[PDB]
Parts: sequence; structure tokens; C-alpha cells
Amino acid sequence: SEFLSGQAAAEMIIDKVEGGGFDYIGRGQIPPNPAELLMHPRFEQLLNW
Amino acid sequence: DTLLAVGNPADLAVEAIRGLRTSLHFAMMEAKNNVLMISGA
Repeated sequence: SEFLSGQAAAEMIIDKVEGGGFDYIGRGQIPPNPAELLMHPRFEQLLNW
Repeated sequence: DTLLAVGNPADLAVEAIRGLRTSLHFAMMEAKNNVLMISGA
């Protein structure tokens, strides 16, 4: 959420699982407009990157 | 006498209408113009 709303970069969202071996990006704070956030083009930019 | 999508934006009906919006965003492609007409019986 903090990335989609624009108040964060693409690097501080990615974390490491301890006993895993794969990165992850949690949801973060619950927004009031999820479905309207997911339509932002920054989501597609994140996926393409 | 106020919009449901404004008074209670998290209602079930507004969620269904958002689903309809996402359906339309794909259905309303390759249309001759950007005019939508909602009618009934």
C-alpha cells in the first residue's frame, strides 16, 4: 500500500524470509481504497521491474 | 438522497459495481465512441 500510494520506493518494500529463500512484499497498512489503488500504473511498473 | 458510492463506499453493492466497472473497462473497448447508455424494461 505504501508503495502504490506513492509514499515509498520499490526497494524498501522487499524483504527476505528467514527459513525460506524467496523475497516478499507484504500488504502493509490497510488502505481505505484497495481496488482503486490497484488500478494505479505504478503497480504495472513494479511488476515490469 | 445521496450516492451510496459516497456515503458508504465500502458497501457490498458498491463492490459489485466496482466489479461491473472492471467488466466494462474491457467490454467498452473497440467501441465506436465512449458513450454508455443504461436502460431498462
